[PDB]
Amino acid sequence: KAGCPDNGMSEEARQKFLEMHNSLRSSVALGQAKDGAGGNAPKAAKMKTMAYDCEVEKTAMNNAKQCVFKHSQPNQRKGLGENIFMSSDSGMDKAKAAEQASKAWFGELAEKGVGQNLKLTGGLFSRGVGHYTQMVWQETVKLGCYVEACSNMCYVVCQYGPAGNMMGKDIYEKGEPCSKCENCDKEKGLCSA
Ligand SMILES: [Cu+2]
Repeated sequence: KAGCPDNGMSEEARQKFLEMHNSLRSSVALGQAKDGAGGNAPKAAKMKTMAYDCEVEKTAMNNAKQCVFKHSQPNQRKGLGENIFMSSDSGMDKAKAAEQASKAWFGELAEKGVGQNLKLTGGLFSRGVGHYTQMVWQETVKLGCYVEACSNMCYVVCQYGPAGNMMGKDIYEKGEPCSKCENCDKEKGLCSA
């Protein structure tokens, strides 16, 4: 989503990654996202808009290029969170891969459930909802992803600027959409500043 190298990642997939993230973040912020723990996830008072970041993309790429389904080590993605995903459809369209990965990550909310308490306790963390929580981490505002076709898998890595999943921190501040920021549409619920 703008001015990134012609590095095997397409502008279509980039757009898809960003759009899924913002959409899903919006749906959560509006109180519209189904929580398998019951009801909908709580409204967010200042859910931030994400922007696509080519520099973040390039560190995600170093992971994706290796074609081993593995979480990179922290110093390989200095100060950035990370989500990973794989499909057996090796030659999958990259925008399609972007959509499937985003849904799989975000799917942890409806399936495993989170609940009304958004403090990231060790207990919540080890429940396996960590791809979701990074997707909707209020303070995370940069996204960079890479989709690599490998021998026997389509391998997808997203990295997240300001890292999320800090233990003890709230995934996001609860409250009515936009109540805690200026540049925000109450029908959308995403803050741009
Ligand atoms: Cu993971």
